[PDB]
Amino acid sequence: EWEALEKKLAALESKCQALEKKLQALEKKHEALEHG
Amino acid sequence: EWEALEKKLAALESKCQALEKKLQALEKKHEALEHG
Amino acid sequence: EWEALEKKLAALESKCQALEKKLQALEKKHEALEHG
Ligand SMILES: [Cl-]
Ligand SMILES: [Pb+2]
Ligand SMILES: [Zn+2]
Ligand SMILES: [Zn+2]
Ligand SMILES: [Zn+2]
Ligand SMILES: [Zn+2]
Repeated sequence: EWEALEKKLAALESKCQALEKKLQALEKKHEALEHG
Repeated sequence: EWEALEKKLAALESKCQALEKKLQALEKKHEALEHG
Repeated sequence: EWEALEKKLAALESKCQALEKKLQALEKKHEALEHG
């Protein structure tokens, strides 16, 4: 019920955090390509 | 109410899944550039 | 309670929107590299 949504929401935040890290690593690759 | 959050949460998961796929395709492009 | 999840969900959507924009800018960089 109320905690089932809490569990789903915590899981989604965790997945979004992991995607953000992968996106930051891609941004860093372009910075390395642009300054070298 | 309770199902309105359920609907919002299902929509967000669907959008995050679609972003993940686009991020995987970008990662694959860098792998292809790095090994060719 | 009910509005605490609403607040968390609105915050997450806002973070996902900002990641989507950064992902679109990365896609645009590859398009510029592929046609120039
Ligand atoms: Cl990229
Ligand atoms: Pb996301
Ligand atoms: Zn890239
Ligand atoms: Zn730079
Ligand atoms: Zn490799
Ligand atoms: Zn193109």
